[PDB]
Amino acid sequence: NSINDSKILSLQNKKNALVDTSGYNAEVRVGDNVQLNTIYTNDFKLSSSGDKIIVNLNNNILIYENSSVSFWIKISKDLTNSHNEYTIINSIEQNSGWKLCIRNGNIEWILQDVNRKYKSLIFDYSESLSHTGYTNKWFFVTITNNIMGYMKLYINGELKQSQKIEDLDEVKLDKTIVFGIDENIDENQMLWIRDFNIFSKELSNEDINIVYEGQILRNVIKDYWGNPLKFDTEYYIINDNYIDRYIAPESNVLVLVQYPDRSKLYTGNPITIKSVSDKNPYSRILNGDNIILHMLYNSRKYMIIRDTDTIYAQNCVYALKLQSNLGNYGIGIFSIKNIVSKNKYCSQIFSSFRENTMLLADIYKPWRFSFKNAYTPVAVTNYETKLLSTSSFWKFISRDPGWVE
Repeated sequence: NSINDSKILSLQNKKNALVDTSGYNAEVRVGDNVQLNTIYTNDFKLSSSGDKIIVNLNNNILIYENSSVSFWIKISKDLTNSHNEYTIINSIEQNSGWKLCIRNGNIEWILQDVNRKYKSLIFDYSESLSHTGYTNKWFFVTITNNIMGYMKLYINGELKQSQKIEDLDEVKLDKTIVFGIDENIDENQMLWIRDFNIFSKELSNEDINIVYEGQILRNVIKDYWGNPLKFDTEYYIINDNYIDRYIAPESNVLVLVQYPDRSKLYTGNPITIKSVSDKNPYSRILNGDNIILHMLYNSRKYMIIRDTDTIYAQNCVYALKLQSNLGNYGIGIFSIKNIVSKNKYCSQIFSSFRENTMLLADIYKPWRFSFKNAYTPVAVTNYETKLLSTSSFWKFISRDPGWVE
Protein backbone atom coordinates (compact mmCIF):
# COMPACT_ATOMS: atom_id res chain seq x y z
CA ASN A 1 0.00 0.00 0.00
CA SER A 2 2.11 2.88 1.31
CA ILE A 3 5.01 0.92 -0.19
CA ASN A 4 3.51 0.62 -3.67
CA ASP A 5 2.35 4.24 -3.57
CA SER A 6 5.94 5.46 -3.28
CA LYS A 7 7.22 3.56 -6.35
CA ILE A 8 8.50 5.98 -8.97
CA LEU A 9 10.24 3.41 -11.20
CA SER A 10 9.35 -0.24 -11.63
CA LEU A 11 11.01 -2.29 -14.39
CA GLN A 12 8.72 -5.14 -15.41
CA ASN A 13 8.26 -7.37 -18.44
CA LYS A 14 4.78 -6.72 -19.80
CA LYS A 15 4.44 -7.73 -23.44
CA ASN A 16 7.82 -9.25 -24.15
CA ALA A 17 9.39 -5.90 -23.40
CA LEU A 18 10.98 -4.37 -20.29
CA VAL A 19 8.99 -1.25 -19.36
CA ASP A 20 8.35 1.21 -16.50
CA THR A 21 5.06 0.30 -14.81
CA SER A 22 5.26 2.87 -12.04
CA GLY A 23 2.97 5.12 -14.00
CA TYR A 24 5.67 7.75 -14.48
CA ASN A 25 6.58 6.63 -18.00
CA ALA A 26 10.37 6.42 -17.90
CA GLU A 27 11.84 5.56 -21.28
CA VAL A 28 13.46 2.11 -21.25
CA ARG A 29 15.72 1.14 -24.15
CA VAL A 30 16.88 -2.47 -24.21
CA GLY A 31 19.83 -3.66 -26.28
CA ASP A 32 18.90 -6.23 -28.93
CA ASN A 33 21.10 -8.93 -27.39
CA VAL A 34 19.73 -8.55 -23.83
CA GLN A 35 17.71 -11.59 -22.74
CA LEU A 36 14.51 -10.90 -20.79
CA ASN A 37 12.25 -13.13 -18.71
CA THR A 38 14.46 -16.25 -18.70
CA ILE A 39 14.17 -17.30 -15.03
CA TYR A 40 11.79 -14.80 -13.45
CA THR A 41 9.16 -12.73 -15.25
CA ASN A 42 10.89 -9.41 -14.51
CA ASP A 43 14.53 -10.39 -14.92
CA PHE A 44 17.13 -9.52 -17.51
CA LYS A 45 20.57 -10.93 -18.20
CA LEU A 46 23.73 -8.92 -18.73
CA SER A 47 26.15 -11.29 -20.45
CA SER A 48 26.14 -10.62 -24.19
CA SER A 49 28.72 -8.36 -25.85
CA GLY A 50 28.41 -4.92 -24.30
CA ASP A 51 24.66 -5.40 -23.94
CA LYS A 52 22.89 -2.80 -21.85
CA ILE A 53 19.68 -1.13 -20.79
CA ILE A 54 19.20 2.61 -20.69
CA VAL A 55 16.52 4.16 -18.52
CA ASN A 56 15.76 7.83 -19.06
CA LEU A 57 13.59 9.16 -16.24
CA ASN A 58 10.73 11.49 -17.16
CA ASN A 59 10.07 13.11 -13.78
CA ASN A 60 11.77 15.29 -11.17
CA ILE A 61 10.41 13.98 -7.86
CA LEU A 62 13.84 12.90 -6.63
CA ILE A 63 21.97 13.20 -1.13
CA TYR A 64 19.70 14.33 1.71
CA GLU A 65 16.35 13.03 0.48
CA ASN A 66 14.19 10.03 1.29
CA SER A 67 14.49 7.25 -1.29
CA SER A 68 15.09 3.55 -1.72
CA VAL A 69 16.30 1.21 -4.45
CA SER A 70 15.63 -2.51 -4.48
CA PHE A 71 16.29 -5.42 -6.83
CA TRP A 72 17.50 -9.01 -6.78
CA ILE A 73 20.83 -10.00 -8.32
CA LYS A 74 22.63 -13.25 -9.22
CA ILE A 75 26.35 -13.09 -10.13
CA SER A 76 28.08 -15.94 -12.00
CA LYS A 77 31.13 -17.72 -10.64
CA ASP A 78 33.52 -16.55 -13.35
CA LEU A 79 32.49 -12.94 -12.75
CA THR A 80 32.75 -13.23 -8.95
CA ASN A 81 36.07 -15.06 -9.20
CA SER A 82 37.83 -12.15 -10.89
CA HIS A 83 40.05 -9.42 -9.46
CA ASN A 84 38.83 -6.70 -11.82
CA GLU A 85 36.26 -4.08 -10.78
CA TYR A 86 33.07 -4.00 -12.86
CA THR A 87 30.47 -1.24 -12.90
CA ILE A 88 27.06 -2.81 -13.53
CA ILE A 89 24.59 0.02 -12.87
CA ASN A 90 25.57 3.66 -13.38
CA SER A 91 23.90 7.03 -12.83
CA ILE A 92 27.11 9.06 -12.87
CA GLU A 93 26.74 11.34 -15.90
CA GLN A 94 29.53 13.82 -15.20
CA ASN A 95 31.03 13.24 -11.75
CA SER A 96 28.05 13.12 -9.39
CA GLY A 97 25.46 10.41 -8.82
CA TRP A 98 25.55 6.75 -7.87
CA LYS A 99 26.68 3.39 -9.22
CA LEU A 100 26.82 -0.28 -8.32
CA CYS A 101 30.14 -2.10 -8.69
CA ILE A 102 31.32 -5.71 -8.43
CA ARG A 103 34.86 -6.66 -7.39
CA ASN A 104 36.48 -9.82 -6.01
CA GLY A 105 33.30 -11.26 -4.50
CA ASN A 106 32.16 -7.92 -3.14
CA ILE A 107 29.26 -5.75 -4.27
CA GLU A 108 29.51 -2.01 -3.66
CA TRP A 109 27.13 0.94 -3.80
CA ILE A 110 28.75 4.32 -4.41
CA LEU A 111 27.39 7.84 -4.03
CA GLN A 112 29.81 10.55 -5.17
CA ASP A 113 29.74 14.33 -5.65
CA VAL A 114 31.33 16.44 -8.39
CA ASN A 115 34.76 16.57 -6.72
CA ARG A 116 35.22 12.82 -7.25
CA LYS A 117 34.66 12.53 -3.49
CA TYR A 118 32.60 9.49 -2.51
CA LYS A 119 31.08 7.39 0.26
CA SER A 120 30.03 3.74 0.03
CA LEU A 121 28.36 0.60 1.35
CA ILE A 122 30.02 -2.75 0.73
CA PHE A 123 28.93 -6.36 1.06
CA ASP A 124 30.95 -9.55 0.64
CA TYR A 125 28.40 -11.82 -1.03
CA SER A 126 31.02 -14.38 -2.01
CA GLU A 127 32.97 -15.34 1.10
CA SER A 128 35.48 -17.22 -1.04
CA LEU A 129 33.16 -19.10 -3.36
CA SER A 130 32.11 -20.93 -0.20
CA HIS A 131 29.02 -23.15 -0.17
CA THR A 132 27.54 -20.78 2.41
CA GLY A 133 28.16 -17.77 0.17
CA TYR A 134 25.91 -16.25 -2.48
CA THR A 135 28.05 -16.89 -5.57
CA ASN A 136 25.65 -17.38 -8.50
CA LYS A 137 22.70 -17.26 -6.08
CA TRP A 138 19.76 -14.83 -6.20
CA PHE A 139 19.89 -12.42 -3.26
CA PHE A 140 17.78 -9.35 -2.45
CA VAL A 141 19.44 -5.94 -2.20
CA THR A 142 17.97 -2.74 -0.79
CA ILE A 143 19.65 0.64 -0.40
CA THR A 144 17.91 3.44 1.50
CA ASN A 145 18.63 7.15 2.00
CA ASN A 146 17.08 9.65 4.40
CA ILE A 147 17.16 13.39 5.14
CA MET A 148 19.09 12.43 8.29
CA GLY A 149 22.09 11.82 6.06
CA TYR A 150 22.34 8.05 6.42
CA MET A 151 22.40 5.50 3.62
CA LYS A 152 21.75 1.88 4.57
CA LEU A 153 22.40 -1.48 2.90
CA TYR A 154 20.09 -4.45 3.37
CA ILE A 155 20.57 -7.98 2.02
CA ASN A 156 17.54 -10.27 2.07
CA GLY A 157 15.87 -7.87 4.50
CA GLU A 158 18.80 -7.82 6.92
CA LEU A 159 20.64 -4.58 7.69
CA LYS A 160 24.30 -5.01 6.78
CA GLN A 161 25.70 -1.48 6.86
CA SER A 162 24.83 2.13 7.66
CA GLN A 163 26.74 5.19 6.46
CA LYS A 164 26.62 8.89 7.31
CA ILE A 165 26.79 11.08 4.20
CA GLU A 166 27.84 14.56 5.31
CA ASP A 167 31.41 14.20 4.07
CA LEU A 168 30.10 14.65 0.53
CA ASP A 169 28.48 17.80 -0.84
CA GLU A 170 26.99 18.51 -4.28
CA VAL A 171 25.36 15.24 -5.37
CA LYS A 172 22.78 15.79 -8.11
CA LEU A 173 20.89 12.79 -9.48
CA ASP A 174 21.04 12.15 -13.22
CA LYS A 175 17.89 11.45 -15.24
CA THR A 176 19.60 8.44 -16.79
CA ILE A 177 20.38 4.99 -15.40
CA VAL A 178 22.53 2.58 -17.39
CA PHE A 179 22.62 -1.17 -16.72
CA GLY A 180 25.55 -3.09 -18.18
CA ILE A 181 29.26 -3.86 -18.05
CA ASP A 182 31.55 -1.53 -20.02
CA GLU A 183 34.68 -3.55 -19.30
CA ASN A 184 35.73 -6.30 -21.72
CA ILE A 185 34.57 -9.68 -20.41
CA ASP A 186 34.74 -13.42 -21.14
CA GLU A 187 32.01 -15.87 -22.19
CA ASN A 188 30.98 -17.22 -18.78
CA GLN A 189 31.03 -13.82 -17.06
CA MET A 190 27.41 -12.85 -16.60
CA LEU A 191 24.82 -11.70 -14.10
CA TRP A 192 21.06 -11.37 -13.75
CA ILE A 193 18.89 -8.70 -12.12
CA ARG A 194 15.15 -8.83 -11.46
CA ASP A 195 12.42 -6.54 -10.08
CA PHE A 196 14.39 -3.30 -10.11
CA ASN A 197 12.45 -0.64 -8.17
CA ILE A 198 13.06 2.91 -6.95
CA PHE A 199 10.92 4.39 -4.14
CA SER A 200 10.32 8.03 -3.17
CA LYS A 201 10.63 7.23 0.53
CA GLU A 202 13.04 5.54 2.89
CA LEU A 203 11.67 2.04 3.39
CA SER A 204 11.81 0.74 6.95
CA ASN A 205 13.05 -2.73 7.89
CA GLU A 206 9.40 -3.81 8.09
CA ASP A 207 8.69 -2.40 4.63
CA ILE A 208 11.77 -4.08 3.15
CA ASN A 209 10.87 -7.51 4.51
CA ILE A 210 7.39 -7.09 3.07
CA VAL A 211 8.90 -6.37 -0.36
CA TYR A 212 11.36 -9.26 0.08
CA GLU A 213 8.68 -11.73 1.18
CA GLY A 214 6.42 -10.74 -1.71
CA GLN A 215 9.05 -11.11 -4.43
CA ILE A 216 10.68 -14.32 -3.25
CA LEU A 217 7.47 -16.18 -4.21
CA ARG A 218 6.98 -18.32 -1.10
CA ASN A 219 4.83 -20.94 -2.87
CA VAL A 220 7.38 -21.70 -5.60
CA ILE A 221 10.00 -24.32 -4.63
CA LYS A 222 13.57 -23.08 -5.32
CA ASP A 223 16.65 -24.83 -6.63
CA TYR A 224 20.08 -24.34 -5.04
CA TRP A 225 20.72 -21.07 -6.90
CA GLY A 226 17.36 -19.54 -6.04
CA ASN A 227 15.76 -20.23 -9.43
CA PRO A 228 12.31 -21.83 -9.37
CA LEU A 229 12.42 -25.65 -9.29
CA LYS A 230 11.05 -27.22 -12.48
CA PHE A 231 9.59 -30.54 -13.58
CA ASP A 232 11.57 -32.57 -16.13
CA THR A 233 14.83 -30.82 -15.21
CA GLU A 234 17.93 -32.66 -13.96
CA TYR A 235 19.11 -31.98 -10.42
CA TYR A 236 21.92 -33.17 -8.21
CA ILE A 237 20.17 -33.58 -4.86
CA ILE A 238 22.24 -33.12 -1.74
CA ASN A 239 21.49 -33.10 1.97
CA ASP A 240 22.41 -29.98 3.95
CA ASN A 241 24.49 -31.99 6.46
CA TYR A 242 26.51 -33.83 3.80
CA ILE A 243 27.28 -31.25 1.12
CA ASP A 244 30.31 -33.29 0.06
CA ARG A 245 28.20 -36.38 -0.68
CA TYR A 246 26.04 -37.42 -3.63
CA ILE A 247 23.07 -39.81 -3.70
CA ALA A 248 23.79 -43.25 -5.14
CA PRO A 249 22.41 -46.81 -5.09
CA GLU A 250 24.55 -49.42 -3.31
CA SER A 251 22.62 -52.70 -3.26
CA ASN A 252 19.36 -51.10 -4.34
CA VAL A 253 19.54 -48.90 -1.25
CA LEU A 254 20.23 -45.20 -1.79
CA VAL A 255 23.19 -43.92 0.23
CA LEU A 256 25.27 -40.73 0.37
CA VAL A 257 28.66 -41.26 -1.35
CA GLN A 258 31.53 -38.80 -0.84
CA TYR A 259 32.59 -36.71 -3.86
CA PRO A 260 35.75 -37.95 -5.62
CA ASP A 261 36.74 -34.31 -6.31
CA ARG A 262 35.50 -31.92 -3.62
CA SER A 263 35.64 -28.90 -5.96
CA LYS A 264 33.44 -30.36 -8.71
CA LEU A 265 29.84 -29.44 -7.83
CA TYR A 266 28.08 -31.43 -10.56
CA THR A 267 28.92 -34.89 -9.22
CA GLY A 268 26.52 -37.82 -9.02
CA ASN A 269 23.39 -39.30 -10.52
CA PRO A 270 21.00 -36.63 -11.85
CA ILE A 271 17.39 -36.87 -10.70
CA THR A 272 14.47 -35.60 -12.77
CA ILE A 273 11.21 -34.57 -11.10
CA LYS A 274 7.95 -35.68 -12.71
CA SER A 275 4.47 -34.41 -11.94
CA VAL A 276 1.86 -36.97 -10.92
CA SER A 277 -0.97 -34.96 -12.44
CA ASP A 278 0.76 -34.04 -15.71
CA LYS A 279 0.86 -30.33 -16.51
CA ASN A 280 3.30 -28.72 -18.92
CA PRO A 281 6.85 -30.00 -19.63
CA TYR A 282 9.17 -27.78 -17.58
CA SER A 283 6.58 -25.97 -15.47
CA ARG A 284 7.29 -24.69 -11.96
CA ILE A 285 6.95 -26.89 -8.92
CA LEU A 286 4.79 -25.39 -6.18
CA ASN A 287 4.87 -26.47 -2.55
CA GLY A 288 2.27 -29.09 -1.79
CA ASP A 289 2.59 -30.53 -5.30
CA ASN A 290 2.79 -34.30 -5.61
CA ILE A 291 6.02 -35.29 -7.32
CA ILE A 292 7.81 -38.43 -8.51
CA LEU A 293 11.60 -38.77 -8.65
CA HIS A 294 13.48 -40.45 -11.48
CA MET A 295 17.19 -41.14 -11.09
CA LEU A 296 19.49 -41.55 -14.08
CA TYR A 297 21.82 -44.39 -13.10
CA ASN A 298 24.26 -45.84 -15.63
CA SER A 299 22.26 -44.62 -18.62
CA ARG A 300 19.01 -46.04 -17.23
CA LYS A 301 15.99 -44.35 -15.62
CA TYR A 302 14.68 -45.65 -12.28
CA MET A 303 11.93 -44.43 -10.01
CA ILE A 304 12.87 -43.71 -6.41
CA ILE A 305 10.54 -45.40 -3.96
CA ARG A 306 10.19 -45.79 -0.22
CA ASP A 307 10.90 -49.27 1.16
CA THR A 308 7.79 -51.08 2.47
CA ASP A 309 9.65 -52.71 5.35
CA THR A 310 11.28 -50.68 8.10
CA ILE A 311 14.99 -50.98 8.79
CA TYR A 312 15.84 -52.56 12.12
CA ALA A 313 17.28 -49.84 14.40
CA GLN A 314 10.16 -41.51 16.60
CA ASN A 315 9.35 -45.08 15.59
CA CYS A 316 9.64 -46.30 11.97
CA VAL A 317 12.51 -45.62 9.55
CA TYR A 318 12.43 -46.69 5.90
CA ALA A 319 15.23 -46.71 3.35
CA LEU A 320 14.85 -45.50 -0.23
CA LYS A 321 15.23 -47.84 -3.18
CA LEU A 322 15.12 -47.83 -6.96
CA GLN A 323 12.48 -49.37 -9.22
CA SER A 324 12.74 -49.90 -12.99
CA ASN A 325 8.98 -49.98 -13.55
CA LEU A 326 7.92 -46.37 -14.04
CA GLY A 327 4.38 -45.15 -13.47
CA ASN A 328 2.19 -43.73 -10.71
CA TYR A 329 2.69 -45.71 -7.51
CA GLY A 330 1.81 -44.24 -4.13
CA ILE A 331 5.04 -45.63 -2.66
CA GLY A 332 6.91 -43.35 -5.07
CA ILE A 333 4.89 -40.16 -4.56
CA PHE A 334 6.46 -37.37 -2.52
CA SER A 335 5.60 -33.80 -1.60
CA ILE A 336 8.02 -30.86 -1.36
CA LYS A 337 7.93 -27.69 0.76
CA ASN A 338 10.34 -24.74 0.90
CA ILE A 339 12.18 -24.10 4.15
CA VAL A 340 11.89 -20.53 5.42
CA SER A 341 15.43 -19.14 5.46
CA LYS A 342 17.33 -16.04 4.38
CA ASN A 343 20.61 -17.90 4.07
CA LYS A 344 19.63 -20.87 1.92
CA TYR A 345 17.37 -22.24 -0.79
CA CYS A 346 16.41 -25.61 0.70
CA SER A 347 13.33 -27.79 0.97
CA GLN A 348 11.90 -30.63 3.00
CA ILE A 349 10.52 -33.77 1.36
CA PHE A 350 7.52 -35.72 2.63
CA SER A 351 5.71 -38.95 1.88
CA SER A 352 2.17 -39.82 2.97
CA PHE A 353 2.11 -43.33 1.52
CA ARG A 354 1.05 -45.57 4.40
CA GLU A 355 2.28 -43.35 7.21
CA ASN A 356 3.44 -39.76 7.25
CA THR A 357 7.20 -39.57 6.84
CA MET A 358 9.82 -36.94 6.11
CA LEU A 359 13.15 -37.56 4.39
CA LEU A 360 16.30 -37.18 6.48
CA ALA A 361 19.90 -38.27 6.13
CA ASP A 362 21.84 -39.94 8.94
CA ILE A 363 23.92 -43.00 9.84
CA TYR A 364 22.12 -46.36 9.70
CA LYS A 365 22.44 -50.03 8.81
CA PRO A 366 20.02 -49.98 5.80
CA TRP A 367 20.80 -53.48 4.51
CA ARG A 368 19.18 -56.77 5.53
CA PHE A 369 22.06 -59.22 5.11
CA SER A 370 24.75 -56.88 6.43
CA PHE A 371 25.75 -54.86 9.48
CA LYS A 372 27.52 -52.27 7.35
CA ASN A 373 26.96 -48.64 8.35
CA ALA A 374 26.21 -45.86 5.88
CA TYR A 375 25.06 -42.27 5.60
CA THR A 376 21.64 -42.95 4.15
CA PRO A 377 18.59 -40.89 3.19
CA VAL A 378 15.60 -42.34 5.04
CA ALA A 379 11.88 -41.62 5.41
CA VAL A 380 11.07 -41.37 9.14
CA THR A 381 7.78 -41.23 11.06
CA ASN A 382 6.97 -38.97 14.02
CA TYR A 383 9.23 -36.25 12.62
CA GLU A 384 7.57 -33.44 14.58
CA THR A 385 10.76 -32.85 16.57
CA LYS A 386 12.80 -33.04 13.36
CA LEU A 387 11.32 -30.07 11.47
CA LEU A 388 14.29 -27.88 12.40
CA SER A 389 16.99 -30.48 11.92
CA THR A 390 19.36 -29.54 9.12
CA SER A 391 19.50 -33.25 8.28
CA SER A 392 16.01 -32.83 6.79
CA PHE A 393 17.02 -30.00 4.42
CA TRP A 394 17.58 -30.89 0.76
CA LYS A 395 19.12 -28.77 -2.02
CA PHE A 396 18.48 -29.19 -5.73
CA ILE A 397 21.56 -28.32 -7.74
CA SER A 398 20.85 -27.73 -11.40
CA ARG A 399 23.40 -27.25 -14.20
CA ASP A 400 23.24 -23.44 -14.23
CA PRO A 401 24.88 -21.22 -16.88
CA GLY A 402 26.27 -19.06 -14.07
CA TRP A 403 28.40 -21.91 -12.75
CA VAL A 404 30.41 -23.84 -15.34
CA GLU A 405 32.97 -26.60 -14.86
